[PDB]
Amino acid sequence: QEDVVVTLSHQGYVKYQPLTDYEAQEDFIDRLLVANTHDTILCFSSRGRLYWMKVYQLPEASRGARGRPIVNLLPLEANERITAILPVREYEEGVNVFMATASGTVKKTALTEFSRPRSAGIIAVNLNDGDELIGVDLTSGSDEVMLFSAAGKVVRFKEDAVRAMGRTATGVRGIKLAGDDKVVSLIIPRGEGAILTVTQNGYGKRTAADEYPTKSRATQGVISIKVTERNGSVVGAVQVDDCDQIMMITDAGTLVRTRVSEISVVGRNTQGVILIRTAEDENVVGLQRV
Repeated sequence: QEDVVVTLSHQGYVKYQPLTDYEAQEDFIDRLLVANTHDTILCFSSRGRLYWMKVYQLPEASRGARGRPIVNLLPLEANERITAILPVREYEEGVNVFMATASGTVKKTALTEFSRPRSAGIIAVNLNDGDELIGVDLTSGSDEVMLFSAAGKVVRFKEDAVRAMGRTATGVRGIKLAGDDKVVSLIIPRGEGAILTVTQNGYGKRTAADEYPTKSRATQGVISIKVTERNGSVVGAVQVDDCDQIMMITDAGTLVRTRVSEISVVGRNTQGVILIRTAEDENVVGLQRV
């Protein structure tokens, strides 16, 4: 079973809705989740903290309705955004939480290490100044990990390469980042869906997942897309199936939805095609799979 849909918007309004009613009848859905009313959600923030919430503590609101600001439900600091929401019925055994920071560190902790909530939240990974927790997902012990950087680099390695650490551990380096570069996306590749990447000035592309070679961790990585001044930096990458849609938002509030099947499937050593035509000082700031 899975009863309701949890949504967290780009502006930080959170709500839930029974999914039957969610199926029937600016701001975009930044995280979507499916769970029971009495499931727990682990809310991981950009500051590297973790909060526990019962789904029923969220507002039940219709799909037109706005929801409640999550800053009013969690003890969030200034500019502390929710970067992951993970649903847990039972802290399933043999399942890992994998985390990735902008500075290229990664961390793997068993799900069960989070079975004891603290209402003030905990530190899920200690961060330095300016470093951010940019990705969290669940792995099974036998998954691969892909880290995507702003400069068009990607590293792909088996999750075995990261020793399962304790809840307090500081984490190891997942990718070697040159100079200004930062990790922007984490992907646990599953299935045959292609990798879609988009840049700041609206270029992007699909590349078959099997064309991303499995390297070792803590290397410099290979190229995922050629980043130029025309291109702009990589904003994000997601795995999509051919019937999926993506949504992109610029810092000018322009929202574009696009069916993935219309985006060309090319190699890693390209600049991409235009997915959204940005103005001169407009930059893509958000990518999300629908």
